[PDB]
Amino acid sequence: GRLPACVVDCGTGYTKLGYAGNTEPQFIIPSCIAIKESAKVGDQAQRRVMKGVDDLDFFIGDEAIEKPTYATKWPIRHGIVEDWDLMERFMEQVIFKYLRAEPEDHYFLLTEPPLNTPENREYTAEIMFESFNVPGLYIAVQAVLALAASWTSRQVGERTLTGTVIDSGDGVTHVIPVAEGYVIGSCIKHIPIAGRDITYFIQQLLRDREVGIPPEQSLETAKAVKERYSYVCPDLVKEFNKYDTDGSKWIKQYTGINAISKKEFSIDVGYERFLGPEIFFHPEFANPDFTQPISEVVDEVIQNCPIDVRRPLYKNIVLSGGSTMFRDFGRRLQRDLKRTVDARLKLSEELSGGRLKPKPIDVQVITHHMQRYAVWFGGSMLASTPEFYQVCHTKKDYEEIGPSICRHNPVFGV
Amino acid sequence: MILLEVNNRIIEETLALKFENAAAGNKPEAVEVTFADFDGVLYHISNPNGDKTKVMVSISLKFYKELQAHGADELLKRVYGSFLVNPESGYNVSLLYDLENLPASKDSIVHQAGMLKRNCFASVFEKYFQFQEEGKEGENRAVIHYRDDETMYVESKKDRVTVVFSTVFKDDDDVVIGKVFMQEFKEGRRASHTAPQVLFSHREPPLELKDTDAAVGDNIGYITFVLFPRHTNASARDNTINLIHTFRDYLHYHIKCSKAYIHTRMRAKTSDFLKVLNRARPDAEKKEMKTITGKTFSSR
Amino acid sequence: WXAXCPA
Amino acid sequence: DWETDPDFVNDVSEKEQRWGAKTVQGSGHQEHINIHKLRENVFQEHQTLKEKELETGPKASHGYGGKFGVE
Amino acid sequence: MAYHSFLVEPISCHAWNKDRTQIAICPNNHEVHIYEKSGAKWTKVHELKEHNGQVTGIDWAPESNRIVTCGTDRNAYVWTLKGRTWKPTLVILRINRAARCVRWAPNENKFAVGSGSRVISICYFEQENDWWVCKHIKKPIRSTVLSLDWHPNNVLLAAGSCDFKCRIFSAYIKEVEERPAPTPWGSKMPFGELMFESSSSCGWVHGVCFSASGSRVAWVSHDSTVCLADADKKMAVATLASETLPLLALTFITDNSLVAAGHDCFPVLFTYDAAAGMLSFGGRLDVPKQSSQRGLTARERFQNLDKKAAGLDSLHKNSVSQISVLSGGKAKCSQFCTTGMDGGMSIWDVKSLESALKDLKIK
Amino acid sequence: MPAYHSSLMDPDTKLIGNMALLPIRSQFKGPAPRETKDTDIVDEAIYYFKANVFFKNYEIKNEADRTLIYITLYISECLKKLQKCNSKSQGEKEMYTLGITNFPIPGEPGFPLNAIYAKPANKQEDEVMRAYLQQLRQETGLRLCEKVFDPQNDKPSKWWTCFVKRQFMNKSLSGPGQ
Amino acid sequence: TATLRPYLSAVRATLQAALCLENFSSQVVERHNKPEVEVRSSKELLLQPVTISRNEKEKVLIEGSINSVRVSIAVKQADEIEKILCHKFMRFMMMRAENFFILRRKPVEGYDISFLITNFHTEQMYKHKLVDFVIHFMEEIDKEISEMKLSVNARARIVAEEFLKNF
Amino acid sequence: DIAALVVDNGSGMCKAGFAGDDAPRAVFPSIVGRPRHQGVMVGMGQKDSYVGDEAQSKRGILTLKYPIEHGIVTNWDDMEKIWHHTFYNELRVAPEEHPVLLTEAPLNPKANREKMTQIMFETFNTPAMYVAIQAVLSLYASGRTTGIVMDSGDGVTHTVPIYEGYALPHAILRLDLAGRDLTDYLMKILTERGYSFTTTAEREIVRDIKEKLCYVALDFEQEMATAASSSSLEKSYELPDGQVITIGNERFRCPEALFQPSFLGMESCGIHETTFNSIMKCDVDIRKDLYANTVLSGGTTMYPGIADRMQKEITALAPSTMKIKIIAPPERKYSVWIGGSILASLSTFQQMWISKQEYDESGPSIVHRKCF
Ligand SMILES: Nc1ncnc2c1ncn2[C@@H]1O[C@H](COP(=O)(O)OP(=O)(O)O)[C@@H](O)[C@H]1O
Ligand SMILES: Nc1ncnc2c1ncn2[C@@H]1O[C@H](COP(=O)(O)OP(=O)(O)O)[C@@H](O)[C@H]1O
Ligand SMILES: [Mg+2]
Ligand SMILES: [Mg+2]
Repeated sequence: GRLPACVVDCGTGYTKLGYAGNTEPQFIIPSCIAIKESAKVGDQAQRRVMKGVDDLDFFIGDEAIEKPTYATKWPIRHGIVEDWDLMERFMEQVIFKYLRAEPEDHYFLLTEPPLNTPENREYTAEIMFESFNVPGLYIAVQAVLALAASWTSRQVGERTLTGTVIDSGDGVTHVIPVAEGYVIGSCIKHIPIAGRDITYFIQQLLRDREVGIPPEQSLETAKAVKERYSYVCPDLVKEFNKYDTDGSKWIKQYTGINAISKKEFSIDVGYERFLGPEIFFHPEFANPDFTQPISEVVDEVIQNCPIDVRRPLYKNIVLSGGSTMFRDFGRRLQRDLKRTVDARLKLSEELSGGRLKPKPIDVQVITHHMQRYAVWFGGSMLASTPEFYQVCHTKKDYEEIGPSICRHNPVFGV
Repeated sequence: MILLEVNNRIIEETLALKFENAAAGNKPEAVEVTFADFDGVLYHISNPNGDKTKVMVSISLKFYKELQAHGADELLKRVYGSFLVNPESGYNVSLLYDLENLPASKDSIVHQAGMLKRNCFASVFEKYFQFQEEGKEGENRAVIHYRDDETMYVESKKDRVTVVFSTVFKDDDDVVIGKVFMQEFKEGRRASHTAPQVLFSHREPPLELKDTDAAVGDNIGYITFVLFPRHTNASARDNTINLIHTFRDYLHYHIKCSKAYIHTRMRAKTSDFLKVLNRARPDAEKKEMKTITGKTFSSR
Repeated sequence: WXAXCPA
Repeated sequence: DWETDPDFVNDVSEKEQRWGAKTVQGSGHQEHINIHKLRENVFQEHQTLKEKELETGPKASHGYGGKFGVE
Repeated sequence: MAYHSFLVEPISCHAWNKDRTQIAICPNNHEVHIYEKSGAKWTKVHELKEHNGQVTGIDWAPESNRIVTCGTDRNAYVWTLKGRTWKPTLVILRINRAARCVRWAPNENKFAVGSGSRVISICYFEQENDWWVCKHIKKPIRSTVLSLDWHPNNVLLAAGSCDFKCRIFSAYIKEVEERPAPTPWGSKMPFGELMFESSSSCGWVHGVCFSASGSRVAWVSHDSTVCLADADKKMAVATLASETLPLLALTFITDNSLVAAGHDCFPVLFTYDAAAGMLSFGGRLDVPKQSSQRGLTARERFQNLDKKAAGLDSLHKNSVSQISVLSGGKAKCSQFCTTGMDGGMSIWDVKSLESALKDLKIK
Repeated sequence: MPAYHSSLMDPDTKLIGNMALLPIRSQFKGPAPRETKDTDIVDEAIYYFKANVFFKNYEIKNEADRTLIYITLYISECLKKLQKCNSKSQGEKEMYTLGITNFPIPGEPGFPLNAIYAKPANKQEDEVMRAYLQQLRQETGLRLCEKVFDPQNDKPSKWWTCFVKRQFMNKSLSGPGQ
Repeated sequence: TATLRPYLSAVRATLQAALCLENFSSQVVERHNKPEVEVRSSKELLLQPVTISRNEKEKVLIEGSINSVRVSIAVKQADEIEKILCHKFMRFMMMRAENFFILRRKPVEGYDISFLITNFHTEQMYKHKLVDFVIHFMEEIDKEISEMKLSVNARARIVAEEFLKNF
Repeated sequence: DIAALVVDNGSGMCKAGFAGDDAPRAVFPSIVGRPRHQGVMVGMGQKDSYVGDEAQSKRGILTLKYPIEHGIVTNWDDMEKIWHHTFYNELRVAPEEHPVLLTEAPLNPKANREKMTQIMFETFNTPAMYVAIQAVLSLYASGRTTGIVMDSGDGVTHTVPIYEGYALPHAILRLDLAGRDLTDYLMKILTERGYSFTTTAEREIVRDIKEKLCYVALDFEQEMATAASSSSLEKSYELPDGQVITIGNERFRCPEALFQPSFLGMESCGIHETTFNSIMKCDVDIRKDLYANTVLSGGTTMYPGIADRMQKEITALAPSTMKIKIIAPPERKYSVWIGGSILASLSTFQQMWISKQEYDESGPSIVHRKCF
C-alpha cells in the first residue's frame, strides 16, 4: 500500500513538518541549526571539513536554540537558501529524526518563494534525488497553497477558487493572484521586506532609547515586543502626537527575564508599537530601495491580471503567513485599496461623460483560522490527492534528464 | 544524532498535548492524525466513532503474522495493561486511552506510547530470549519479515541467539556504498572488548537459511549476529533489542549521511583547484577601493 | 585590571 | 480614520504563536477535519458559483427562442 | 629600437602617418586612439569615437592625411583633420556582416575593405555628389577576407581568405584612374578579375603582401607554412613548412627577404632564392632576452600565497598580430613596427638586429 | 507613501533666495512678518519632525518645503545639545547660544544642500537670509526647549533624545557626523 | 605522476598547437561574436577533432576552432565507487563555472569534464598557465578521487565502531 | 574587493588607515584633554574635550588622560571619543560602510574585546569587524610564517612564537612593562639631577626627551663607569620655554629597565629572558628555527642599539651552536599596522568577518567564536 506523502514547508523563520492528509503540521520548529563553531582561519569551504563523525554533532529546531555552547546558524535568508551544507544537514535530521520517514517510500512536497533562482531548485533536486533518493518531488510556490486554507473558515457556497494571496513570512512578502485555479504567474510580486526586517527595526529602536536589555537577547526581546504590543495606525503623525500628549496611556511596559542570572528587566514600549508594522505601508523604513506601499503593490498586481478577472480578485484578498497577524492590518489594507479603486472608478465615470455609474468594486480582505500555517495545510491538501502523483517528478525523470527537470516554475515563460 | 532513537515524536507530542488539554479541564477537541515510520509502519491516532473523549492509537506493521502467533502478546499486554484493545479495522495493534480515566503521572504512559513499534517488535523477539534463558535447545526459530524485501531470521539455542539479517538496498548508489558499509562492519569489534560475533557474507547464504524462506539472492547481503548469554540476560536485553531492531535503519541513515559528508571534502578540493587556476589571471596594477556594499569609496 | 595591577 | 486601542495585548508564548495569535479570534489548534471532503465540496461550490455567474452575466444565446427567448 | 605597452588589452590594428610621428591604435573597443611621439614618451592626442562595434581595421593615407576605419558595425569612416579635430565621413559598404580589414591604395584615390560577408569592397569618391561609393568583388570568394595588400601599380590587390586560398584580384576602377599597364600577372585586367589563386587547401591565410616591385606575392598560413608566388616564373609557388606555431603578419623588407611574426611573439626572417625557387629559414630576428626576476615583498608574498596557493623570452608577451614598415619602404627597409595582442608596440631596427647576430644574413 | 510636506505656501508669499519667507510667531528680531494664525512654519516643523526622520525620500515641491527642510535639519542640532543638559533653565541658555551661533547658509561650504538651494544674488539678500535663518533658529530652539523637557523630573525626556541618531535624509547643518 | 608522463606530454603538446586563437566575428548572424566550436555554424573555421588516449577508457578530445577550443576529458574510473565519486566531484566543479573562467557547466556527452577556452581567455589570461591548469587537473584528479575513496572507507569504519560499541 | 579600515589603536598612539597601503594614514597620540580653568573670553568658541593632536598642542591648560592603560581600555567614553575622532576627523570616512580590523594584545580580559565589539557595532554601526592579535599581524608584516614576535608597545610587551603558521598558545608570554613605565621611571630618575616634571602635561616633555635622547647600552656596567668618569655622554635638550637641561648617566638608565625590571621594583624577568623563556617553552624540534627568526616591533624597540643588546643577551642564554638573528626592520614602529593592512587585503579574509547580521542575533559573545 501507499504511505502518506511528506510535506516540508521550509520558511526563513520557521519550518512546518508533517505527513500529507492531516489538518495541521506535525511540527513547527525554528529554521535554525546549532553546530560547533570555533575560532579558525581560512575559507568557509575549508573549515567545514570535520574529521571522523563530528559532522553529525549538530541540532535543529527548538533543540538548537537551547544549546548555549553551540553556534546557531540560519541557512535560509529571504526565503533563498544561502548555505547548502547546513541545509542538507537540516533536511537529513528533518527526515530521519522528526518525520521518521524512510525517504525512499514517500513523495515529498517542498516549497519556495516566487523568485527562487533555478539553480536553487536544481540543488534541491540534486539533494532530494541523489542523497535522499525520494521517489518523487514537487516544489510548489508558497503562497499559492495558502489560498486553499481559507475554505475551512468561510460559509458554504462562497469558497471560491479565485483570489489574491498575500503571504508575508519571516523573510519575504509575495503577492500571487490566482484565478479559477490557474496561477497568474506573470503578475506575481515579490518583496524581500518581511517579519525579520520589522524585528531588526524594532531592536534598533529599542537600543537607541532603552537601557537594561541584555545584548545576547536584544533580538529575542524585539520579537516579544513586536508580536505582542504591535498594531497598525490609521495615521502616523497623529499617532506620534497621541503618544506625546497622553503617554501615560499609550506607552506600555514589557518585563522579561535575563536568562543568565534569572533577574527581571523592564523596558518601555512606545513608538515601536506602530512603527514596526508601518514598514509594510512605508517599506523605506527598513530598505531604502523599495518605496511602494503594500496596498499599491496589491493594486498593481490586480490591475495587471486579465480584465474580466479583476473584479473577483478584489473580492477575495486572502492574507497568509505570520507577519499579517497585526491588529487592523487587513482593515487598513482594505481601506487604502477601496480609496484607490473608488477614485479610479469615479475618474472613469467622469471621463465617460457622466451617463453611467458602474458597480462599486467590492474589496474584501479575508483573515481566517489558519494564517500562521496557511501554506502547509494547502500543501497537505495538494499532496493528499491522487492527481498529485501525476504532477510529481518521478525518480525515473531525474535519472534520465538530471536536475534540470526542476528548473521551471510559473513565474517566467518558455 | 549518531544512533537512531526508538521513540516516535509525533505520538508523544500528540498524546501529551491531549493530556494537557484534558488535565487542565478544557473540553476535548477532535483528533485524526495519520503518519508513518521506518520499515513501512503506519500509525493512526483517531477517535472511535467520533467519540471525542477516547483516543485510539493504531499501528500497522510488516511482521503481521509473527505477532499473531501464540505468546507474541506477552510483552504488549504486560506493558500496556488495560490500554490494549482490539485492533482497529485495517491495523494490527491498537491502544485506547480514555481522557477521563487517565492515571496520575501522565509522562510514563506517553513515554511507553511513543515506543509502540519498538514494543511490538520486542514482544515478538523476547520469545527466543526466553527460549534460551529456560535452558531448552532446538526451540522455535522463525523469519521476521520486518520489511518487504528484507528478512530477519531469528534462532534460539541452548547457549546463544543467532540473528541473520538478509538485507538489500533499493538505489544503485546506496547499493554501491552499502557494500562498503557492510564489508567494513566486522572492524567494529575492535572498539569494545565485548561485542557480539558479527559475520558478513554476500557470496553465499549461511547454513542457517537452507530450510527456511528468508530472502536469498545474488544482490542480498547477510549479516549474522551471535548474541551470547551476556547480551541476552534479563538486565542487558533492552539495549540488545533496541540495537537489533534499529540496525538496518541505522545503516541506511548513515549511508545517506555519508554523501553529505563527502560533499564537504569535494567542495574543499574544488576550491583547491580554483586556487591552482587563479595562477592564470594576471594581477591588476591598480584596484579601486570600494565599500562593504560595493559603491565607489567616496573618499581617499 | 580588577585584581592585581590597576587597569 | 478608525480609532485604535491602547490597552490591547495578545501575550502568547513563542510556541503558542507558531500556531496562532490573539489578534485573530479563531486562530490556533483547529479541530481535525477530512481534507478530501473539503476539497470536493469546494470544487462543487465553485462549479455552482460559476454556473450562476454565467447565468447572471451577458448571454450570447438569448435570441434563439425557447429557454433562451426571442430578441 | 624600443618597446612600449599602450595598454593591457589587445591592439586590433595600428597605422602610422607620413613622418612616423603619430600612431593610431585600437584599445580593443569602439574608440580609435591617436598617440603622438613627444621626445621619448608617448602622449595620446586624439580620440575618434563614431563606431558602434570595436574597430578591426585602421589605415592612414600618408600624402592626404586621411584615416579610414572599418569595424564590426558593418560601417566604414574616413576621418579628415579639420583644424584640430578629426571629422568622419560615412562610407556605405552595403555589407551584411562585420568588416575585417581596410587598406588605402598607393595613390590614395580608393581603399579596399575586406569583410566577413564573402566580398571585397573597393570604395572611392564621387565629387559630383561628395559621395563615398563602393563596388564589390565577390565571385571566387567563399569566406571572410582577412588581409589585403595593394600592388604598386594601384590596380591589383592581394587578398587572403578563410577559404584556405590566397588570390590576386584586379581592383581597377575606371572612373578614378587610367587603364593600367600590363604586368607579369596578366594583360586582361577588368574589375573583379582573378589573376592568381593559390593551390593550398589547408589552413587559413592570415597575411598577404606584395613585393616592393610588384612581381612577387607572399603569404602566411595557419598551416604554419609561408609561401611565395613569383610572377616572372610562370607564377611558381615556393613553400616553406615551419616547425613552430603559425604566423599572423609578414612584410617585405627587401625584394628577397621577409620578416614574419605570429603566435611565437618574436619576429623571424625568411629568404627567397630566385635562382632555385625555394624559401630558406633565415632565422629568428630577436635575441632571446633574459627577463630579470624581482624579490617579493611580504604584502605580495601573502597576496599570492592566499590567492594562488615570464615563460616567454621576447618583447611581446602575446602573439604578434600586425607588422608594418616604418621607414625605408619595401625595397630596402630599416625599421618595422610590430603590434600584438598584449597592447605593446615594438619599433624594431634592421641594422641593430643584423649587428647583434652575425649568424644572420639578409639576402 | 510620500513624506510629510508643509502646506503653508501661498501665491503671495515672498521669497528669500528660493526659500519661502514665511511669517513666524516669535519675539526675536528678524525680517519675517508676524503671524496671527495659531500655526507658523516652526510649529509645523516640530509637529512633523518625529515622522520625517524615518523617511528616506523627500521630494522638494515648493519653497515652503525648503524652509521646513532647514528647520527639520536644525531640530536635529538642537537635540544634540539638549541631550547633555539637565535643567530647562540651562536648556534655554544652550538654545539661545546655539541660535546665536552662525551656521552655513545656501552657497557656502558646509551647507549640505547647496545643489538644491539657490544662493543669494547680492549682499542685501545675503544679509536678509542670514537674519531670517537666525530668527528661525532662535524660535525653533525656544519652542523645542519646552517639548524636550518634561515637568515630571525636569530633564530631557527619552522620547525626544532617542532621535539624536536619526538624521533627516542623513543630512545635517554641522559637519559630516561630527 | 610517472605513468602518465608520455600521455600528459602528448596532451600538452597538442594543447599548445591549438589555443592559437584569434578574434573573429560571426558569419551567419549580423553582429554576434560567439565561440565557433560551440555553435558549429561554419565548417571552415573548425579544425580536426584530435583524440589522445592512454588506454581504451582514459582520453582527451580536443576540438579546435578559430576563436575557441573545447577540451573534453574522460577520466579513469576503475569501479563503481570511483564512478560515483568522479560524477559528484565533476558536478561540484561545474557548480562554480564562473570562478573557473575556462570551464563548461555541462560536460560533452560521453566525457567526464569539459573546458571551453575562447580567445578572450587567452587575451586576458596567461595562455601557458591555462595549459598548466589543464595538465595539473589531469595529473591530480586520480589522486584526489583515490583520497575520496579512502575517506569513504574511513567513514564506514567509524560508523561500524560507533554502532558495535554500545552492545 | 572592498576597502577595510585598519585601526591599530594600541596603547600610547592610535594609528589608523586603509587596508592596502604601506603606512597608516593618520597617527596621533591617544589622549583626551579636559580644561582645568575657567573660561573668561566668551565669543571665541570653546570645547569641553580635546582629542589627539589638538589636545597635545593645548596641553598647557589640559589634564591629559589616556583611555587605555597597560593594553586595557579603562574609560570607555574617552575610547569612543578617540574612535569618533579617528573615523570622522582623521580618515574623514563614514564608518557604517567599511569593515574594521582592530587589534588587541594577547591574554587580555575578555570583557575588553566584548565591549569593543559592542561599541563598534552599536555606536558606529560598522557592517563587519575583526579583532586580531598584534604579534600575528607583526609577523605578517615581516613576510614570514615562522618566528617569535617580540612586540613591545607603549603599555604592554608580549612574545608570540609561531611555527609554519601554527601558533603555540601555551608559550605566549605577556609582561606589563613598556614605554609608559619607562617614561615614569625617567621622570623619577630625572629628579636626582635637579629637574622635576610632575604634572601630566610635562610627562609629554619627558616622553620626548626619552624618545630623542635615550638609548640602550651594549654593556651596562662599562657604560656606567664611562659616563661616570668623563663628560662625553651628556646631551642637552631645550624645554618648550627656553630652558636647557643636560642629561648624562640617565640616558641609558631609562631603557635599561627593560632588561632588568628590578629598577622599577618588579620581580619579572627582563624582556630578553622573557623571549628566551617563551622560546624554551616550545618543543625541541622548532627552537632552532625560532632562534634565527626573532622579530622586534612596537615603538619601544626603536632605541638605538637594542637589536645588538638583545642578540648579545640571548646568545649568552642559548647553546653555543644556535645562530641568533634579531630581525629588526627600520619600520618596526608601524609593523603591527602594516601586517593588518596585509591581512585585511586578503581574499579569504572576507570569510572571517563578524557580519553585523551575525552580531544582531548573538550579542557580544560572538567575538570569542569568530576571533581567537
Ligand atoms: N502574531 C504575530 N504578530 C506579528 N508577527 C508575527 C506573529 N507571528 C509571527 N510573526 C513573525 O512572522 C515570522 C514567522 O512567521 P512565518 O509565517 O513562520 O514566516 P516563515 O514561514 O517565513 O518562517 C517571524 O519573523 C515572526 O516574528
Ligand atoms: N624612535 C624611537 N626611539 C626611542 N623611543 C621611542 C621611539 N619611538 C617611540 N619611542 C617610545 O616608545 C614608546 C611606546 O611606543 P609606541 O609605538 O607608542 O607603542 P604603541 O605601538 O602601542 O603605540 C613611546 O612612548 C615612545 O616615547
Ligand atoms: Mg513562509
Ligand atoms: Mg604595538
